[PDB]
Amino acid sequence: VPTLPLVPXG
Amino acid sequence: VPTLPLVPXG
Amino acid sequence: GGMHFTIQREALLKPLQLVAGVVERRQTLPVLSNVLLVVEGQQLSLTGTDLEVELVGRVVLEDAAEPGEITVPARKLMDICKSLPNDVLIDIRVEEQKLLVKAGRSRFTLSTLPANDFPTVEEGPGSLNFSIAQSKLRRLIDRTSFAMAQQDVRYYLNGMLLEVNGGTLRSVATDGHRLAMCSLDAQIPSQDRHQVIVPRKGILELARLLTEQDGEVGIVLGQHHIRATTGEFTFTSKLVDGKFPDYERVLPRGGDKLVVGDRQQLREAFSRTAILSNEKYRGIRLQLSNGLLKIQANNPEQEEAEEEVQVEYNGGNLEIGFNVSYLLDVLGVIGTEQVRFILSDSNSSALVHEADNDDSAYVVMPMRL
Amino acid sequence: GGMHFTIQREALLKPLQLVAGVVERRQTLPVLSNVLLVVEGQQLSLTGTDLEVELVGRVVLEDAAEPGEITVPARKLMDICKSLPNDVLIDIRVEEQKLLVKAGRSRFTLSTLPANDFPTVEEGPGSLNFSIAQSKLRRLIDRTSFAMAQQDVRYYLNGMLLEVNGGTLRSVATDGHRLAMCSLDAQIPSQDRHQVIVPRKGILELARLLTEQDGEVGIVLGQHHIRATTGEFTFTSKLVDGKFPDYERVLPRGGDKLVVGDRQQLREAFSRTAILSNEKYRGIRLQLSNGLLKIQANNPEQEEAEEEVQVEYNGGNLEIGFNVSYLLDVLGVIGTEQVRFILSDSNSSALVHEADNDDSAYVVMPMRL
Repeated sequence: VPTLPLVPXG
Repeated sequence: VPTLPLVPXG
Repeated sequence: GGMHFTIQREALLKPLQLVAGVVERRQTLPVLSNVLLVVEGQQLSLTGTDLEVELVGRVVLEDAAEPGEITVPARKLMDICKSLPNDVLIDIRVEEQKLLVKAGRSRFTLSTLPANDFPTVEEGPGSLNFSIAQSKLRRLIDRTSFAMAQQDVRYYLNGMLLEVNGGTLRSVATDGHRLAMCSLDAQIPSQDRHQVIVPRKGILELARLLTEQDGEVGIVLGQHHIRATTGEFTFTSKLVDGKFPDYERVLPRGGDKLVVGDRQQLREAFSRTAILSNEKYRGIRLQLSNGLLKIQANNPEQEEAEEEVQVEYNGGNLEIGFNVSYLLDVLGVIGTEQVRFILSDSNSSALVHEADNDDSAYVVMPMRL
Repeated sequence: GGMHFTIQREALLKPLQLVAGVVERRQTLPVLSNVLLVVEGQQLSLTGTDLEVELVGRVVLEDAAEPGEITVPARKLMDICKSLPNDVLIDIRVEEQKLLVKAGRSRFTLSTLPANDFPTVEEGPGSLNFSIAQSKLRRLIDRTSFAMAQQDVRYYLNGMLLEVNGGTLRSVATDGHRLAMCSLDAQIPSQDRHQVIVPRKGILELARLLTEQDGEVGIVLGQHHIRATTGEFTFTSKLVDGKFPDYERVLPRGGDKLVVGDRQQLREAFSRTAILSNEKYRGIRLQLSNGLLKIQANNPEQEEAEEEVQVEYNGGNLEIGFNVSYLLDVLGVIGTEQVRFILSDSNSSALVHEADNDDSAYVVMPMRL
């Protein structure tokens, strides 16, 4: 379950 | 808080 | 050849929703979470159980149908069946140990358990059976079901009494603080005398099934079960083990204080003044004078609510206290526009009737002030 | 002389219900459970707070009114006010340290706390303020509010971004797995650049207030608070401490796969096949071919659901998996009858637009198959 490319966070 | 005259029970 | 039939969505959803209703969610043993589908001739029979109640619904099949029996998860089947578009035709058949539901462009594959995993109801012969209008049997349950006790112990309080006496069928329900009873006559012979105590969960279920406002149901009363058969449905329920108390000795006898009033205006005033009554006990105070009812309630914050309601009352003066919920509950089922209260003194039960008939009677114990 | 005014029930219930809404149930300190009533001139001002939000509503008083200020339990007042008959006139005044509510034959006595127990909002001056149609500001929140994170930690994820840039106001919301954003223009000058993060509980509340379909609201953005003023109401909210991430770098860039389809038919098919998807992950599989979408879902019991939906699609072949709830949520807020999907590959986010405009944009991350 991949996340959106939030930096940081994912 | 009284109950109805059930026998037994009250 | 294997089980295969074809059914409209609305044709299947009506009984499947009811049958699935008695099927408990995530039981220990998996078969008990399934509905039993049986095709025999041109008829479909869906059966669900929780080991206390067994509901069976039947649908005629308009198209061809190769027969068989299998069990399939009730909730998933019903969820699937309802999620399909209106009026579409559903194809249901068994392949391997799976149920194949196709309808339009949608294809579902459910996992089945064998028909012989489903428990059979070990029901014997009736000790008395009759027929009665669904509306009448529904009225008996609904006019009194609110007064049943709410715990789960296998005791008479947590169920409704159905009593056949003379030519009249009678429902009685009580939780020790209030009582509700209703009585109507029916085509039962008069030499008959027999009682059964239907558990709370079961009798509320039976009332939900008696929806054909002009239909007829066949009741069978046995030592341990009760059968309701409406041609569309067959409801079966275990009974409560034990004798029901002499409810007659609970009806009050010496009421000289008749109070006639508007059903709705009282419900609205009781409910209104209760906002400032005690949250745990919910007690209100009735203060009866000539042609007047003064309602009062107050709570630990020393907040207080009064309301005066004009009523018909030409009796003595009386101050009496009640659990407001017991009153609102009785007022909830009163069908007439006027309601009658029959009080004696401040520490004795109240009797409530409808305006124009005494077929249903309600006893409500008061609170000491 | 003491505080005394007279108000119709519907006149009082409209703002009192809203104000009481922000008042938390059974707070530690009692005053925080009360609404603050203030009469000054011919106007009534009801104020509620939870120390994060402060809502103020105003009513004109048609009759005479002697002024004053006091606080009274919000819920009880509202409960009382709603329980009264339609159109009746309510009399509210203070006697001793009690509030006296009389209306018709009913009399209520509530316990008050002084007006100076109520906390004042330590709000400074705006850094930017403008006006915008209530409908427009409501659209920004509602078209994106579903995508906010749901935990309570004071972090940007658990709130909505309101960003003023150019002449356009923009809402942005994301929980890390999906993102929603909406953008409209307004009478804001163009040299303005400023962001605020409104917490989830607060911004959902602000949307509930923007009900005048043709009204106008005055927004004020500060370092730590945000003010909404609609003449009937004044909503004030603390902000989320922290900078909102560069949400632009989350929008996908290289989508060669355009999928146009019916909004409702997709919502119905996604929801339908999800019945047999995994309860925890709720994953479904999209299988795109020429002019076709094949939806598939299956669960640990090896049950399976497929559905084929005809769609417009003249791109390559693609197999991609999604959390169905994320899809249904996006479809929930899509206003047009057709919906556009912009996919690249199986491991890259999907972009969803309405049919005929790009004012609102939705990004949904997929699941690895």
